[PDB]
Amino acid sequence: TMQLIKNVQDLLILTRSIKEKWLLNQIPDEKQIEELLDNCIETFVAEK
Amino acid sequence: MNVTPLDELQWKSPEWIQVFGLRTENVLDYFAESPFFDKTSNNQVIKMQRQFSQLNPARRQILFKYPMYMQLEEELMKLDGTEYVLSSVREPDFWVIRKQRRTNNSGVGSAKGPEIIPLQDYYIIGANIYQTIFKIVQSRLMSTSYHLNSTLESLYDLIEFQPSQGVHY
Repeated sequence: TMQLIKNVQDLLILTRSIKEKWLLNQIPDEKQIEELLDNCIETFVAEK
Repeated sequence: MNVTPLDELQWKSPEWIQVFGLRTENVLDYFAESPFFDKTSNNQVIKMQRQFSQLNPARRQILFKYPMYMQLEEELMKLDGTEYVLSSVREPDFWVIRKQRRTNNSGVGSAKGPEIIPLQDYYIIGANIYQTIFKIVQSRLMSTSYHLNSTLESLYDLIEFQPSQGVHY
């Protein structure tokens, strides 16, 4: 009983450790913005 | 049919000790009515012979101390077989007999006397009688193992496991 249970539990822990290693260890326009800011600043100037 | 082992069998005879009392003189007389005293032993035959005649280290110490013990040899040397003889005595409460069987091998070529072979152990403690240590040891060990099994199964029931920690309580 003790040996079977211990061996199976050890194997399961080993599998989880492998999966954890798998997850962790594996290392891997501008012009439109111009008129956008121009309209924003002129709108604020008018509204201020 | 369930039989209590004779090794643990203990006889008490309050009437006999009340009437006669405990003494080395009648210790064999006390033993006579017990179940352990076989009726086929030559001691009983000697007893009926005496009755019919009337109608018509410490071993050497107890050897030389009593004359009835002498008469026991000179009446027992003639009859070979299962016989009851005293082992040792310390007064006024402790007596033990020696349970041996005799085969008087008078054949040619044997310079030794009659062969004496043990058969059983008997201890007279007070008014009580007691009659293998291997069995005692194995019984104690097996009961210990049973208790250990109970404790370990209870402890394993108490055990709780989680993958992220191991086993805890």
